[PDB]
Amino acid sequence: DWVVAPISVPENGKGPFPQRLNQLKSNKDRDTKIFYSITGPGADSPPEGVFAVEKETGWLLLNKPLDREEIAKYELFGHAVSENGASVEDPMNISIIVTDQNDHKPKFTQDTFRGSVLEGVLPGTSVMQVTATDEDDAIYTYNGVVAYSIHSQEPKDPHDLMFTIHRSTGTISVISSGLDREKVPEYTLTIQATDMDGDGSTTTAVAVVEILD
Ligand SMILES: [Ca+2]
Ligand SMILES: [Ca+2]
Ligand SMILES: [Ca+2]
Repeated sequence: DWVVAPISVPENGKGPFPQRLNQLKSNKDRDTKIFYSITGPGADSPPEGVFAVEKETGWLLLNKPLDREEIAKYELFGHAVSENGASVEDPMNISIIVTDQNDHKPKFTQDTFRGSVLEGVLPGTSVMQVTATDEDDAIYTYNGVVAYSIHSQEPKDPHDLMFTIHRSTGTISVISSGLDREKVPEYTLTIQATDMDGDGSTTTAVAVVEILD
C-alpha cells in the first residue's frame, strides 16, 4: 500500500515556490536506490510543470500559485523506480484539491436592465429583477455571495431615492409615491453588486425604469 491522503491547497499561495507539499516514500528504498517521478495533467501533460517531484527525495512540489477557476482539482500519479530500472510500487494516486480565495469581482448579466411600471402603482411595487454572478465559492464562504444596492438615480424629481433594491434578490421596487409620466417618464438607476455580501468589491450596471402610458 503506497498511498497518500488528498491534499488541499488554497489558490494564490504566496510561496515561496517551489513549495513542498508531501514527501513520497517507498519502503523499498532500504533494498535499493529509488528514483521518484510524477505523471498526469499538471505534471507531464497540460498544464505542464505545475507540480514536480524531487527525484531522490520524493518531495512533491508545487512550482507556482494555483488558480481554482482554471483547475479546481488535480489527479496525479507517483512512480517509484529502482536504479536497475524496475518499477517497485504500483503508481500512487495523488489528489490535490484547490480551495477558494475571493479573487473574482461580481459581474452583472447585462450592462442595462429595463423594466416598466404603471404610473399609479403603489409603494412596494416590484419593477424588475437584476442579476450578477460571481465565479468564487458561495457554498462554504461569502466570496461568491452578492449583495445588491442602488448607486444613484437620475433624475431626482419628484425626489431622490425613489427606488430600492432587495439586497439578496436584486429585485428593484418603487418605495415612494409621486410617479408622474408627464413630468418624468423614465429613471436611470446605477445599480451595484458587491461580493462578500457587501464587504468585498463592487461592479455596476444600469437599470432603466419606464413609467408606462
Ligand atoms: Ca483564481
Ligand atoms: Ca476564487
Ligand atoms: Ca468574488
